[PDB]
Amino acid sequence: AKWSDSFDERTSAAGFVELGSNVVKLQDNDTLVGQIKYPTNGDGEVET
Amino acid sequence: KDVVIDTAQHIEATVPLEVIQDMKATYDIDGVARLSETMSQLSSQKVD
Repeated sequence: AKWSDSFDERTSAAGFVELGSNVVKLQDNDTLVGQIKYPTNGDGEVET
Repeated sequence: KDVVIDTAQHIEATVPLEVIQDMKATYDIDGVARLSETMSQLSSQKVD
């Protein structure tokens, strides 16, 4: 997924987050809830 | 934590009578056997 202030860790610009260990799934046949912490900046390691 | 079992891919093979007859006549290879084991050893290699 990609936010509007995101950081890639793959490139070093505003890109997608290759999110792992928080991949969201079909919980009971329709629900798709998820609590995601994405890295805002790689240098100062800020996250949101 | 939840476990969901997917539906799988259909490994299929057509058996025409215009194909199984002559290919068993000339080269004496089987149609219902060489395609069944090809299917069985493709789906067996697909899991690993």
